[PDB]
Amino acid sequence: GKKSKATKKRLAKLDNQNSRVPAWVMLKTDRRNHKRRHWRRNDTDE
Amino acid sequence: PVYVDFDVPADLEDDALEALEVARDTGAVKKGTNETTKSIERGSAELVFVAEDVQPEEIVMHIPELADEKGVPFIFVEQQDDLGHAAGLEVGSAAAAVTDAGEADADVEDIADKVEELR
Amino acid sequence: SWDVIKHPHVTEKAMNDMDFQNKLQFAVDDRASKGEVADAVEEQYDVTVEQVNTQNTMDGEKKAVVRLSEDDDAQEVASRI
Amino acid sequence: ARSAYSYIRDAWENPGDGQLAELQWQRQQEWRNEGAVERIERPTRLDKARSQGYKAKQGVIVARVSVRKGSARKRRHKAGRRSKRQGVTRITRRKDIQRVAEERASRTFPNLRVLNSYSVGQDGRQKWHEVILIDPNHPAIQNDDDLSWICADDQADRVFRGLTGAGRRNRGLSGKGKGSEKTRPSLRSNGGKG
Amino acid sequence: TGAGTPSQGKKNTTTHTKCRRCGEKSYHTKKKVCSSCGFGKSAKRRDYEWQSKAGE
Amino acid sequence: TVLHVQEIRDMTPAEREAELDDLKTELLNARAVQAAGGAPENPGRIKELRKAIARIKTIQGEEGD
RNA sequence: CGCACGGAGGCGAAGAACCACAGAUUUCCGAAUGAGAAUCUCUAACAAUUGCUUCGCGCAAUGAGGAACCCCGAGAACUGAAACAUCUCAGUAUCGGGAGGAACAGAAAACGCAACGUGAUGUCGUUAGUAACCGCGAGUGAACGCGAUACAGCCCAAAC
RNA sequence: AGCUUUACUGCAGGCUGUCGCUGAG
Ligand SMILES: [Cl-]
Ligand SMILES: [Cl-]
Ligand SMILES: [K+]
Ligand SMILES: [Mg+2]
Ligand SMILES: [Mg+2]
Ligand SMILES: [Mg+2]
Ligand SMILES: [Mg+2]
Ligand SMILES: [Mg+2]
Ligand SMILES: [Mg+2]
Ligand SMILES: [Mg+2]
Ligand SMILES: [Mg+2]
Ligand SMILES: [Mg+2]
Ligand SMILES: [Mg+2]
Ligand SMILES: [Mg+2]
Ligand code: NA
Ligand code: NA
Ligand code: NA
Ligand code: NA
Ligand code: NA
Ligand code: NA
Ligand code: NA
Ligand code: NA
Ligand code: NA
Ligand code: NA
Ligand code: NA
Repeated sequence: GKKSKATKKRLAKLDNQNSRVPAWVMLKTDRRNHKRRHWRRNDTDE
Repeated sequence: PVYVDFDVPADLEDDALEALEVARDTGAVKKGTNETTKSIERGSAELVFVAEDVQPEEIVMHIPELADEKGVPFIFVEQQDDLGHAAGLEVGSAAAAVTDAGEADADVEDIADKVEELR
Repeated sequence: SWDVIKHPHVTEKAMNDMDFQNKLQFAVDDRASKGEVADAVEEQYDVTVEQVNTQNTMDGEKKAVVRLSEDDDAQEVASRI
Repeated sequence: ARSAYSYIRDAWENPGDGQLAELQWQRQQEWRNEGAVERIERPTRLDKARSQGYKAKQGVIVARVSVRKGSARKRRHKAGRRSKRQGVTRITRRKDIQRVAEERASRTFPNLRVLNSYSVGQDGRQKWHEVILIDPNHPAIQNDDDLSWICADDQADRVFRGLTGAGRRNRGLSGKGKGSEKTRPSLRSNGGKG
Repeated sequence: TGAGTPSQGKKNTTTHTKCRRCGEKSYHTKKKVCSSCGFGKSAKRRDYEWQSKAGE
Repeated sequence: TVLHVQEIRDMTPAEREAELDDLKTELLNARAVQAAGGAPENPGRIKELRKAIARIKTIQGEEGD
């Protein structure tokens, strides 16, 4: 499929939101990403 | 159109408007249908003018028959802004009336007479 | 208002283009055209831009590969920052 | 003495006789070839207009609107309906044509507000009404002691909420006593039973 | 052919997409109308009373 | 901080702009250093450069440039 | 130096943090309005409909939103009647159009305890499940008045 | 509930008279 520049920005953001919770945030909060998506198991919008 | 039963020859109309201009500067005139109407009714009317380019025609329809059942003479004019200008207004006038002319009594007379003949 | 040049894109591949093709890579605002990327660069670093190739990255930003003229040296320019 | 106006009025008490008759037979020919809403520079019924609030001044507008004659243009039911609700032919709408006319006009002039309206005849298949609208924003009106009331925010879309004169008559608000139990202060407050 | 699993295989068409107006993935790219907010069909936002219990 | 409001208003329309372009360049060179994972950072200031630029722009508006 | 207690660093007696009011900034799509478009793009823009008009988008208006409330239109069926058609559910659900902080109503072509009486309008209590309707079945159902709340009365058309 | 018909009751539709549009001899 041919993605547009806007679609691409979104897919981009989705990839980023798909990162772990930084190591330090654990310490900084005396101690989980509820939005971890998988390319196979899950399904983005559009 | 619906209230016009005779066509006033250009020349005749020119004369009439002339008399009107002097009638305003020598005697008295009423400008505006309502005022004209009250002249024909109060009898104080000598010669009344009615435009042919009036829309709605309702505004003037009554003049002809009213004037007749009052012996008051009346004449038609083509333009509406001409009768108005003649009467001395910067606007137009659907109908005006000559309340006691002035140094025109002679002309107005003949005009009234010329019209009668124009049946 | 938005500025054209965001920052230098420093990665091994970007180095090769610098040490071998006299090319500097930058992260630029995605509303920027090649011609703008060119000017902005010539103005901020005082050099002569020969050609500018762009790419809208999967990172949400636009990457520009800028080749300087033979008079200028990419390595030297880059080094001062 | 009688007013000039009084004659216009007296002539329209019988739009089928006299000059007015001949007049209508003519105008309608032109009207039948005009659009749904036609702004007109001068009221066809001066006495009525002025009587209804008209006024030869800036911000006052008039337009003639034509609406089809007859009952409701209703579609027959496409699901279960008891004999009572299976009608189509005899059903009529609860807003009279004049009120339909006022609305089509007001929609044509989004910035204006309906002041009033009056009938100007009908042929075999349609009725014409002339609607008087007002520019609530023109200073010529914001300063008129006889019309500036229409400028208040709460007079916005007054026709669509039935605040017009034809609106209030159609809402059964004419009587102040017997028979108006389900109408005043409002149809809706009375559980829609008027 | 089974209307089940075997007919699922041809489903590679795109219809509903992210909506420029409401952000929901309900913009039918073939109809150019949002099934959620009505974008493309109505200037006013799509909303019905039946989206909640009558007395609420 | 190292830069204050008065000091910004004392400047002339020409002086602020010069100070602005100055800061912008410092900011850009800081980001570039960060782009290279450069650790000689002093994080507290890349933060300042932004607030400063805000201030000079805020004052520019107030003063009429 | 947000939630957020890390690491590094920084800001604050030039009175920071923090709070109140006012102001600056305020990307793109969005009523979305130059034109097109799944938030991007293409070459000056109140698009569209209107009012005024220097008849030039020059000056203005409308659009969309909002928890319900409010006003104007369109208008079911399950159900009840131990079936069912009028009736009932109900002018309810739902749909179309629109206003405001409230709406609507409102200074009698009223009432009609019939009077030598009351005196704009909403609303509350009552009048009353009364009068009235109804396969006179099931069911449906006011008003005047009264006691209260709050009170407020005016402007045109025409005659001249 | 779907379906049928000279089941009960109605509703569209078709045909037809009448009124309006509608006027002169
Ligand atoms: Cl309105
Ligand atoms: Cl009483
Ligand atoms: K039923
Ligand atoms: Mg990654
Ligand atoms: Mg490319
Ligand atoms: Mg109420
Ligand atoms: Mg199937
Ligand atoms: Mg656009
Ligand atoms: Mg039953
Ligand atoms: Mg029974
Ligand atoms: Mg009932
Ligand atoms: Mg009563
Ligand atoms: Mg007065
Ligand atoms: Mg059955
Ligand atoms: Na997937
Ligand atoms: Na970056
Ligand atoms: Na309007
Ligand atoms: Na009723
Ligand atoms: Na803001
Ligand atoms: Na506008
Ligand atoms: Na214009
Ligand atoms: Na039963
Ligand atoms: Na049954
Ligand atoms: Na019954
Ligand atoms: Na069945």
